[PDB]
Amino acid sequence: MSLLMALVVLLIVAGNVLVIAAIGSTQRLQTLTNLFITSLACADLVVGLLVVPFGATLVVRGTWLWGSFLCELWTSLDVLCVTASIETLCVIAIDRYLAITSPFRYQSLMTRARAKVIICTVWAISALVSFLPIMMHWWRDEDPQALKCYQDPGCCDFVTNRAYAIASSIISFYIPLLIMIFVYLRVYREAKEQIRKIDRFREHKALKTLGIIMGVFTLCWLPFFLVNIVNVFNRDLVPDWLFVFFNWLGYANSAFNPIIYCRSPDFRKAFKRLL
Amino acid sequence: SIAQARKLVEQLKMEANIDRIKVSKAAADLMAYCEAHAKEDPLLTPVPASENPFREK
Amino acid sequence: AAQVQLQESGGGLVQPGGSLRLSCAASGFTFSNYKMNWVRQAPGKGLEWVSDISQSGASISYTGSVKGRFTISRDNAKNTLYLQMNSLKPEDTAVYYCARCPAPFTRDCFDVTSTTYAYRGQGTQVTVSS
Amino acid sequence: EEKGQREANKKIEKQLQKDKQVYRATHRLLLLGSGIFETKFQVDKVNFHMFDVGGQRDERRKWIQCFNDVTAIIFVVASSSNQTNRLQEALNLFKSIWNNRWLRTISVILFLNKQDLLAEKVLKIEDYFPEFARYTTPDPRVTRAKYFIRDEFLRISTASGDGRHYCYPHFTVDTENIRRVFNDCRDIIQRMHLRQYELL
Amino acid sequence: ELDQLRQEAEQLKNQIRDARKACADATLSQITNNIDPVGRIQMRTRRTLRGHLAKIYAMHWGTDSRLLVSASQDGKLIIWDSYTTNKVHAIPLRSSWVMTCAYAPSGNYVACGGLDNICSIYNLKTREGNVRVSRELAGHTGYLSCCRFLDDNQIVTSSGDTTCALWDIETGQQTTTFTGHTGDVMSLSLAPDTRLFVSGACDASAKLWDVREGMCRQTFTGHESDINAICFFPNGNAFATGSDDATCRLFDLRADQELMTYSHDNIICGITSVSFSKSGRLLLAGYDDFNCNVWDALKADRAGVLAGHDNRVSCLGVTDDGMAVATGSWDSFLKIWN
Ligand SMILES: C[C@H](CCc1ccc(O)cc1)NCCc1ccc(O)c(O)c1
Repeated sequence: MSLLMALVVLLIVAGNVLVIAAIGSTQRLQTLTNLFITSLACADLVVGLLVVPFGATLVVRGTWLWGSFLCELWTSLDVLCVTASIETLCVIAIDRYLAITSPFRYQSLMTRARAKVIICTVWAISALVSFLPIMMHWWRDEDPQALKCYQDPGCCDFVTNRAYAIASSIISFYIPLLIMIFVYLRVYREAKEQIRKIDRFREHKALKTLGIIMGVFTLCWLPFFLVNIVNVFNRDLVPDWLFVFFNWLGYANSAFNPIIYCRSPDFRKAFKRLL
Repeated sequence: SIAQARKLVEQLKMEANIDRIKVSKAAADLMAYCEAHAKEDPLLTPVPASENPFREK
Repeated sequence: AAQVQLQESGGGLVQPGGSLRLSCAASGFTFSNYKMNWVRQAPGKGLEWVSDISQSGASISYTGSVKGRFTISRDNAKNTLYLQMNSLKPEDTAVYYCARCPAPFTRDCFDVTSTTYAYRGQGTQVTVSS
Repeated sequence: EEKGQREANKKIEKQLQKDKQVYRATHRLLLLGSGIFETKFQVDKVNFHMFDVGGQRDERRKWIQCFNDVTAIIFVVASSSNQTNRLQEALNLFKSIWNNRWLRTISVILFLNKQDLLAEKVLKIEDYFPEFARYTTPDPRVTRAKYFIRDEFLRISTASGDGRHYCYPHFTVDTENIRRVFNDCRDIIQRMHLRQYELL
Repeated sequence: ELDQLRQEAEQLKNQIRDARKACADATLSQITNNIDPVGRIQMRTRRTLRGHLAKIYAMHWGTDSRLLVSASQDGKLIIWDSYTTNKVHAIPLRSSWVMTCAYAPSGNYVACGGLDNICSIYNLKTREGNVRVSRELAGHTGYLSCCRFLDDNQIVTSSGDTTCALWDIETGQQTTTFTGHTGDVMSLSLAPDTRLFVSGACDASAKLWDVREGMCRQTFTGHESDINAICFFPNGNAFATGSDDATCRLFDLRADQELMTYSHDNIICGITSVSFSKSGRLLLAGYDDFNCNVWDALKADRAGVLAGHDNRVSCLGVTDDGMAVATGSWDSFLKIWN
């Protein structure tokens, strides 16, 4: 388990550091959509750097070792970075949606000023769903076992009440998921129409690309949020280690985004130059 | 026609009779020039930054 | 100094159905880096692109009317361009220029029939008749 | 004085922000086939500036480069045409445009005009293009000839594209022509984006 | 009897060929054998002028070495302060397909033109403080490829109609026409005396013109393709041409011979622009491969590279005083290099 967590940290950091260095080093790459890719890489980077090491210590040693304050802070930061990542994926999807479904007005609806305002709004929603409720003790439940948890310093379980779990899972995963499904269905439809006009190999290429995107995203984050929403309704259904392992699949998602969104030819050229 | 030939011949004789020094002299002259103004060329001769209007004041 | 020269030769009279071999000597450039063309002009007509051959000598293109009859060839050793013409018809009577493409190492060939193009030759005459 | 400089700079930058938002809301076209005639039209509140470069002297290899970043080149041809072979001239020109280093990402809207004049002529095309006798369609005579010319152009076109640019051939009414250029520019933009995301 | 003139030509051409072979004692590569090498040149981008929306076709400095005008086919003539990167002026041009632009040696006027076959003369220092159009020189029948001020009142221009023209601005009159080229004249260059000027065309030759007599004095041949750029050497006794054949060549005016050629097997793109340094030992050539090569104009060895553009380097320019180099490009930026 130790080596596994170590390699996961390594991959996440390495990948997102490469992406950020590339975008910020090359002029050809400083486009308007690479601002959203920068937001995504920063969220993934914070995950890999601060969130995953403490989770690794937790799984390995079996207990928390940094007092209650850092437990609350780690919880907040994990929720924040996950929300930021998934909402930045949703934003990249909406950007592509607009570019393809409104190609003439897109040069107007989208300018670097509005891009920066959208990025800021995303990070502000993340902060307002993660650090405000968790630090003001709005997230705590009222079950005596949950009390033993919130009271002992060596316990950092994610026991929450119905309200916070529902709202946080909605704002972090479910709305971004519905939006991504919607927009990429529209994009697939338009790609099919253009392929019809041009000329099966190409429809398969488009299907492969959209499948990589949505399948990686879902296979990596859907199990965790499903068990998240069921934990607050029946505590003794899903074991604990399985909840943890699903949360770790989620974290591992952040390693795959630099490969799903940064493989363009200019990106590869920049990577080769850098390395 | 004859007109173009007349112009063809007249121009080619305008350039025919002109002093044509030997190339070695032309080289010598360009060499000597680029060597004469070598200290006044700030690209060929990088000078410090307290005199360039694109680095500092 | 040097200069871009394209000197046609090998043109003369010939009987209907006869055969000739036009030989264009080239000077002033590296003959191999350039794509080469045969263009012609008949009495009271614009300039026509007839044939083209590529830097190596494999890619070849023809106008439709001389396909099966004319054969363009290149000799980078002797800097020569050749057009073999057999089964000649009277409607070939014309002046034949060898043209170059303007820029080397390119696949596009602009302006070889422009009436003023600089890298053309002065031409050779072909007269198919009695 | 630097304060005045910053003042004037801020004013100019406001103006340039306006100019920039105007420059991207308009699409520039090159019409091909006093120095330059500009045309301006608006379809669905999208503004287009077309540019007819009649006013030059028939040697295009230098000023053509001015149009490397247009949304499209509208390349007009006459399928109808001391008679020179003009269709071969148009094919050679289209081919040198399609393969020029600076026009390789530029999609060409091919207009095949005088189709009715062609249909009048075809009742003198087999001499040139001797392959017309074996051609098969993919008044059948007129249609075969017309699509044969279209396929000549499309054979030049589909050889070295690489997906970056396409040809959008139509048979040619300023109304439907304007609409067709609108739709083809929409498709060009959509394809550029869909190829950016590795969907095409 | 038409053979008499053919014989006169044949004879004259032979005499010129012989008088040009006889006055060839050695090659510049030889007497240039024992001089130092430049020492590899490493310039860095000192400034990035941003604000143009589309590719920058032309630029020109202005005799103060601080202000510079740039022409962008977005349709803008932007006058930049280079020391503070501030925009001093932004002129909306009437026609957006501008290909050349000039800055008057006095500072009061700018000039620009392109596919409109007009040279527009804009006034910079007026009573109502805003720059207006002062004049429009019409008469060319092909696109304006280059223009240069002789003074506030006179201006030379080259066109894609194979002709150059000297104009009086006050009367808007074409006081002299210069003919002889057979291809598009793409570039002109005034000598430091403004009494002569060389032009280079798409016939692969350059011609020298007397500005008052309206007569071609010498023709120069030896390139294999269009000459896109031409720049007088600092002293006026020689010039350099850059071509689509991926070479530059230095020609002498008193030898009437090609003196030097700059080329590498690696290089298979065209030369878009050239300019000398202040002393003339460095030759800066912009290329179609997005780079600018710095040639040791006396050794013909490539001395350096400027590699900070994402698209075609379209225009070079060196300051009158030699401090900075300006590169425009199709990436829609200007870069100031030292
Ligand atoms: C911080 C917390 C720790 C869970 C954990 C448990 C064991 C580990 O070894 C590693 C991590 N994970 C919660 C992630 C989360 C992210 C977003 C949400 O909306 C949400 O309800 C929960």
